Amino acid sequence: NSLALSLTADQMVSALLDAEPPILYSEYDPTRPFSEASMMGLLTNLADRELVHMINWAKRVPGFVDLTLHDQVHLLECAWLEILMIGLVWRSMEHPGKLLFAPNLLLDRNQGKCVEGMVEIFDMLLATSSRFRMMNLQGEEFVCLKSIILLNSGVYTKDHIHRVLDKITDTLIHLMAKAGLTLQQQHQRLAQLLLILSHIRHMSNKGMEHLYSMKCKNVVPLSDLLLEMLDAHRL
Amino acid sequence: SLALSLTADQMVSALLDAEPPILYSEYDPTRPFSEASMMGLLTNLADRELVHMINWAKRVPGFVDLTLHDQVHLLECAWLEILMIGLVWRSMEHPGKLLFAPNLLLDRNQEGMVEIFDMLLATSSRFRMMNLQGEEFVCLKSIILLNSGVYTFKSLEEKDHIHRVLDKITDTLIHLMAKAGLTLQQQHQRLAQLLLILSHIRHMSNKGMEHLYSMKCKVPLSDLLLEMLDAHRLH
Amino acid sequence: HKILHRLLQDS
Amino acid sequence: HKILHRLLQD
Ligand SMILES: OCCC1CCC(=C(c2ccc(O)cc2)c2ccc(O)cc2)CC1
Ligand SMILES: OCCC1CCC(=C(c2ccc(O)cc2)c2ccc(O)cc2)CC1
Repeated sequence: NSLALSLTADQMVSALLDAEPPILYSEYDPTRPFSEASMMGLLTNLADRELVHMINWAKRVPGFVDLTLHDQVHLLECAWLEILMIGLVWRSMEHPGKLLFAPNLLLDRNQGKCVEGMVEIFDMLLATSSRFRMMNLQGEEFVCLKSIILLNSGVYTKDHIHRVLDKITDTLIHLMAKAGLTLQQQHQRLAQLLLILSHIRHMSNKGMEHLYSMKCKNVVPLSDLLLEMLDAHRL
Repeated sequence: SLALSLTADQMVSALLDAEPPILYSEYDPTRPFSEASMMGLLTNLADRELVHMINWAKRVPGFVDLTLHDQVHLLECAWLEILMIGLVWRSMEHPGKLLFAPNLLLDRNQEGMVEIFDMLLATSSRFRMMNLQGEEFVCLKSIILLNSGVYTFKSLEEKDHIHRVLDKITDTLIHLMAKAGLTLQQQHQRLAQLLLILSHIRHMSNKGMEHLYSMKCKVPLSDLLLEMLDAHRLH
Repeated sequence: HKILHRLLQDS
Repeated sequence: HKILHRLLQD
């Protein structure tokens, strides 16, 4: 039996907010990366450090620690790029037309063409951020969405996880009802948020596809952790 | 528009009557079975299915209000997703098997494509456990069509009109569930459960797409399938 | 142009 | 053996 189910909606929210990883900085230097080498250099370094925080964040997600070590590994291997991206999209909300990878690393579409083969992915990230903006996505909602991504993305490849997912659904509704939304607005907004998760998955798939391409591996040396997270998606 | 004036029952009725037929494959039990031969049959089947899908899309409320370029983009983005959810729907009452066609019922046995098979199997069993209704299924499939390529396209109220139709389909889903006697909590939970599956659908499509334009460079692909596959161009 | 474009057009 | 294996324990 898990403790996650016995939590209230407000308790679920507080736990997720308190588990939030910090916003990390990129390596400094006035840089202004205008080559895929330096650009990917900064991104992979940042991603590697974020991954360490994500792993410990996941352990504080209610219900996750109740899983076996193997199931925990699977879910993280499956969802890590999705989780990185929705975090990026979240940070970039108050910066339209720009992606805030780090407070000292704010990039526009022009710089996003330096990597290339992925400028569509850059545009998709911008589009998702703009979508969050117009929906006025709240922090309490964001941490629920990120939790859902962690538990759902590899839930197949079992009643426990689905029971926790239902709990987060109850939590999401609880937040909207607290915001004064009517019943129709509640299930409409719930749907709108969850459909974006399909787009999150798509960006991860396409994003992954480029990242574990042999050419992109050779651009800049990747960490052993980042490599093992990539190899988990090997085709 | 006219789709925005449709009641819930009118929406279901419209989607139901727009349903494409179950096509047969050219499978012969006497003929030797193998991969590539199997992929040849599925390619031929999908190609004929696409023609019915295109004309099905025209009957999806709000789709013909879109510009021709936008219609093309949505189908290019979602065609494999739509095929797969249809496949998953067909295979619900066949545990451990995928019903590609009434004359083509295959189990796991008959490595990367094997995992795609298992994911499709897992999705089908998920629908079975939830006891997905036909009315719910046609709503989900329509959601995929409108949502999958909505963030991958001035001025375009096109995106705004799509979101309004998507909201209407959400209202329709909720209406169906409330008619089934489900409590409000059960309605929101089931709605979330359905939409989360759409994320897995997207995942399977992306992985399937990868294998399809990997073997294209090597089974013959039909002229339409090649064009649909080319839309997902990036390496 | 494309086949999909043609089929979507055919009245 | 995986790095993720180790990191999830500590
Ligand atoms: O064209 C844009 C290139 C993409 C490459 C993938 C990507 C990355 C990313 C880039 C490289 C890598 O090894 C892992 C992830 C990203 C980095 C930090 C984040 O907080 C979120 C995502 C985002 C952008
Ligand atoms: O087991 C791996 C085989 C998968 C390959 C992709 C796939 C296919 C598919 C197979 C080949 C192709 O060219 C396009 C799609 C599929 C065919 C008909 C449907 O109604 C739905 C899907 C489904 C199964």
